[PDB]
Amino acid sequence: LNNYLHVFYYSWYGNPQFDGKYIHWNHPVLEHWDPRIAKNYPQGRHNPPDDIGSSFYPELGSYSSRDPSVIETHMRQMRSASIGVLALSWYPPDVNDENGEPTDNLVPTILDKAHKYNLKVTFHIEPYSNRDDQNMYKNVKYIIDKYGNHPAFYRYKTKTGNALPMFYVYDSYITKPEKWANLLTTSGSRSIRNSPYDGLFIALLVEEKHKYDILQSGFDGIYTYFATNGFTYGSSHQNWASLKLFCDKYNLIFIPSVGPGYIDTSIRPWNTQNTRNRINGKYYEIGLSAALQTRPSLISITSFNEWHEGTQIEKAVPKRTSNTVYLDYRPHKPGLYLELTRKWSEKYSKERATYALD
Ligand SMILES: OC[C@H]1O[C@H](O[C@H]2[C@@H](O)[C@H](O)[C@@H](CO)O[C@@H]2O)[C@@H](O)[C@@H](O)[C@@H]1O
Ligand SMILES: OC[C@H]1CNC[C@@H](O[C@H]2O[C@H](CO)[C@@H](O)[C@H](O)[C@H]2O)[C@@H]1O
Ligand SMILES: [Mg+2]
Repeated sequence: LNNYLHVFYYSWYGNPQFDGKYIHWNHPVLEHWDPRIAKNYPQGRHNPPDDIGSSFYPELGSYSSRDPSVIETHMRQMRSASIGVLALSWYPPDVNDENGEPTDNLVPTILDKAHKYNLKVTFHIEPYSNRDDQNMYKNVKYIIDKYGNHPAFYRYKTKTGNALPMFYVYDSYITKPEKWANLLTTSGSRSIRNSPYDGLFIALLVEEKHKYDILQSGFDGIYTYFATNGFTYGSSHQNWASLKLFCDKYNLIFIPSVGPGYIDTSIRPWNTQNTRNRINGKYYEIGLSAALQTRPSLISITSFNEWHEGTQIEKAVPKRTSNTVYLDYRPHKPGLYLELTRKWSEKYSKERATYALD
């Protein structure tokens, strides 16, 4: 199991049988900012189970994230891909993404199932409204006190035997560096540095200029998230050598994010510019290769199951309805991306063993 390979995981899917209604599968079409443009595209919520807010269709159907057999299947798949860690999309208790319901209540269950498969769970902190240094302090504390003693709680284990929580902070650039510095610098007014609540905070780099903001904020690392090559400076793998060099100079953990493709046009029909064909696994393999070449301390995978954005490596199956032919992994099997991950994970694991100065 490769503990240096992290995958972005989403627990926001629901169905009537487990949640009392569809959640996320019935995603609305997101309106373009200009309503003159939006009026020429589809509108309203998708209608599961045959019409979902994805360009692909899961082997598990319009599943519930809260179904314990679904969680087990997911853990099996990640273990068989040789992924050691899932980075769980997270909102604070009683808060949720704008298209979903609260998910913090499910964390204990996900931890238990992860433990069953020797997997670890870290946290991908989403941009909840009014997220700032004050409430991030409280949420970090909350996460560590509540889940920190679970044996599947992820900690980056240094060779020195220190073991630090990790937090990926999505769209961290929304909060000013002077606010972050309150939490993340040694002498910030509400610093968690050197407290029992210390950890490795990874910032999302979008634009090149964010490099500098990230230094000023006191983050420990950078990640790039987006699966589309060319969408941002960070998501373009031509720039990963430079980011790696920068991170090395400044003692930051570089975590490039690699994806198998992208397509979100079931929910963002205006966003065809960022669509990337999977090329029967070759897009993913080019990403994985480009990441391995930078000799990174960790690699992240976008994603296990962001089905709206078509970046999932979770098992997908052919499906045709009266008006839709879903995308799929034909001519390969539903486990294609799991197999390709296992291959590159073992390369990365063997190569990463020879990075060390000792
Ligand atoms: O606009 C489409 C775009 O939206 C989402 O990402 C948003 C935000 O979270 C990102 O930080 C910035 C990066 O420039 O872009 C958007 O504002 C994603 O769903 C993305 O894949 C999509 O293309
Ligand atoms: O986890 C980081 C990031 C990944 N992409 C989706 C982002 O959420 C946003 O878009 C989805 C649809 O793709 C919506 O369902 C969410 O409400 C919205 O916040 C997510 O933050
Ligand atoms: Mg060091």
